[PDB]
Amino acid sequence: ERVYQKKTQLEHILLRPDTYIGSVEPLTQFMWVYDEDVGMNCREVTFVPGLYKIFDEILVNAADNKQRDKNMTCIKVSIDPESNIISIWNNGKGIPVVEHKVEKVYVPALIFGQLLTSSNYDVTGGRNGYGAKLCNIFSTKFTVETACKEYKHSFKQTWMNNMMKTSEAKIKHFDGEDYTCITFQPDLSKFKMEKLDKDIVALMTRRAYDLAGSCRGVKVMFNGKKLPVNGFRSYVDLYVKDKLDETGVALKVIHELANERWDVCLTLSEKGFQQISFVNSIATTKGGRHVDYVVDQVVGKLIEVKPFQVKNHIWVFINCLIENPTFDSQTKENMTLQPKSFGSKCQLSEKFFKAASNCG
Amino acid sequence: ERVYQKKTQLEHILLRPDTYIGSVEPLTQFMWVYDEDVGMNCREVTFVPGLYKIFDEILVNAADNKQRDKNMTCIKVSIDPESNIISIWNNGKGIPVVEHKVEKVYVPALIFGQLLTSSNYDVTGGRNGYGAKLCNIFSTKFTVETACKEYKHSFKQTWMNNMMKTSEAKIKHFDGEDYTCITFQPDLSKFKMEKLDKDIVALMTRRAYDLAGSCRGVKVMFNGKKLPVNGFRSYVDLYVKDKLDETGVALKVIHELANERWDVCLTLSEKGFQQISFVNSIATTKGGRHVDYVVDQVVGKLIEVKPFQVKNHIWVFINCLIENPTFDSQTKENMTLQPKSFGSKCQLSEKFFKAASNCG
Ligand SMILES: Nc1ncnc2c1ncn2[C@@H]1O[C@H](COP(=O)(O)OP(=O)(O)O)[C@@H](O)[C@H]1O
Ligand SMILES: Nc1ncnc2c1ncn2[C@@H]1O[C@H](COP(=O)(O)OP(=O)(O)O)[C@@H](O)[C@H]1O
Ligand SMILES: [Mg+2]
Ligand SMILES: [Mg+2]
Repeated sequence: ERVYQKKTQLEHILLRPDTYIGSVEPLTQFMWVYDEDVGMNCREVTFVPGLYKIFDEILVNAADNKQRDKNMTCIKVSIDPESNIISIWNNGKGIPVVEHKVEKVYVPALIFGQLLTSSNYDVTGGRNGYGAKLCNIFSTKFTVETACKEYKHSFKQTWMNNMMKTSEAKIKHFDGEDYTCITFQPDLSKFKMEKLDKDIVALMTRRAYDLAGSCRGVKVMFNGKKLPVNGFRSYVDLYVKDKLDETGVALKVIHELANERWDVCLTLSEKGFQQISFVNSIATTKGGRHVDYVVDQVVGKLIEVKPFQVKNHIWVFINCLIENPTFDSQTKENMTLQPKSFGSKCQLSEKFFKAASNCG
Repeated sequence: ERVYQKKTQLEHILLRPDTYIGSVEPLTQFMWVYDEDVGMNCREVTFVPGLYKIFDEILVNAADNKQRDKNMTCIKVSIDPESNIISIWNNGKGIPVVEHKVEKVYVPALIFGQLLTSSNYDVTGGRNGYGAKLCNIFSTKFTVETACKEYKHSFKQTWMNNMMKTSEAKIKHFDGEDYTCITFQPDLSKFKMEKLDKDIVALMTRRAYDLAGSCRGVKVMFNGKKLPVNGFRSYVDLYVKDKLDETGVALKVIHELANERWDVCLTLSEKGFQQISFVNSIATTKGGRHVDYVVDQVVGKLIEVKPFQVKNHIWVFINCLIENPTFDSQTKENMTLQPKSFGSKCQLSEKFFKAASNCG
């Protein structure tokens, strides 16, 4: 009665945040971040993993639209801590503003407003069709505007109090250029925070750079300002800038775009195996089977001393594209799909291995 | 239309197994297992993490009933690979066989047959109210019998084809002793297996010992046979049996039951920091904040050489009880709750630290 209960999905996510967005409790560790005044750096940061995940969900959704429509050119990220607002703007193709014939609602409502809703069910980050709704549910306020020329209409609706309230949809006729814009005020009470502080903002800032880094052919703007990153190699520069090798010489980097789904720089490590890596624009900070795949080859080749001893002098950077990825966790820092399932190959030329001989 | 879709919860779990039970793909690593002929040993094992999780769900549910009713004395685990059947029997209090007034179904149906159903919503392993249903959904066949004297009835129902079919409930009047018995034939096609092989059976076998180890005041029988484990210390013996120290002498173990929720043995390690540990009878093989809590103290004390250097000569075994645990993953190998949230303290006497001086 009171003992034996059944929860709604909504009620349940609220009852079991952990289970959906990750820990809603503080976690302190060394992380790569973009601080305002220093830029890219590795330091002890303290933040709530579940806060990072509602943001990264929305930012990855923009990234995915580029794989959906390659005519997409730009993403604007804006973070206003004092007002507690975050907004993510992309162009290319919007979301059809049309009544969905089966579910009898406008498609943007359906996919931002109801659970288990995705265009990716039947090489995005998106797959499970929670994500947007999770952000919505962990926001005091959550606004969707989208406009799709092909369907001749623009859409705008606002949800409130963790997706429990909602304005009706504002629907107008539209012939402009497509955009989707997601604006949310996360619910800081659920993460036990006053404000978005230096630590979460520097992490969030790092994801916009990551996206410049990860997402081919898309300008990224942070707070109205273009990010000077064009190419994976220039993103990697952010990290290797004023790194020293053993002889007080700055690090050589080796680049090879192996094909459109594998993009790889390599260099020396002087504090053991490290890795920066992305699958479908998602920062796999713990790593994955995609990292293992690649490293294998390299260790494999280099040797021509056990493998593991060489892993300790490598710093690998991978931007890759994988069909239907899986992960250890809800914050996805490690990616668990098998190589025989990735849907593409990484084959690195001799040139790369030979260039690679010639740093430490 | 075809593009923008909404899945049922059922459809979705089937569509996204990974997301619920973990990888449904082979994973190979060194693991602790009970092989038939050697007993407890650490070796490269290959198995499907999602197979282990439907089993461990049911076996943990029995363990939890002991915290629900301490008059529970016994759990029978039976694994029949040739027939593809597994059955888990416990006594103590059954499940009320009564129509649930709100949901208008017998309670056992509701809690084994519908999702987001739990008696733990408002110090079990159970919390999220998926688990049983997940097992049901990854079984070609799944049978529940329960009997609760207080409600004057016994219950029996069978589900089939991943919880898509079901006999009506067999309901009879009952005045005997309470039992709950869960019998399932996992769906091997979803894990891409022919049979349950040596590797999954030795893992499953190890969990029954773990339960003898973890679960105070409950006999455990594997395949009709009592397990000679009474006490945490005797379980620990399984691992330290014919271990050597540095001078070819078998390992000393130090025991302290700090209180009813912390139970701790310690010894030497000669292949670096290791840990065997349980929260609410769940094998946290990766570890957790509960492991960190304890180790802290010990390192802390011992020193009276950096902390980390001592971690490399410890082998810690923890059986603990935690209020409302969280985990990195769906297979729960690491547990993520903060110490200030555990709901109890571990304070170890001087005797323990002083005894602990006197091995390596
Ligand atoms: N920025 C965006 N541009 C276009 N469509 C989007 C965008 N964000 C979300 N969507 C659509 O709404 C759906 C729901 O997003 P989400 O909840 O993340 O599901 P998924 O895990 O499939 O990404 C997506 O599958 C996608 O079709
Ligand atoms: N062996 C058992 N004995 C008694 N009740 C059980 C048993 N197994 C499951 N139940 C009940 O059915 C519910 C559903 O089990 P499960 O799906 O694991 O939910 P939970 O995560 O709460 O354990 C449990 O909350 C518990 O109340
Ligand atoms: Mg998404
Ligand atoms: Mg359970």
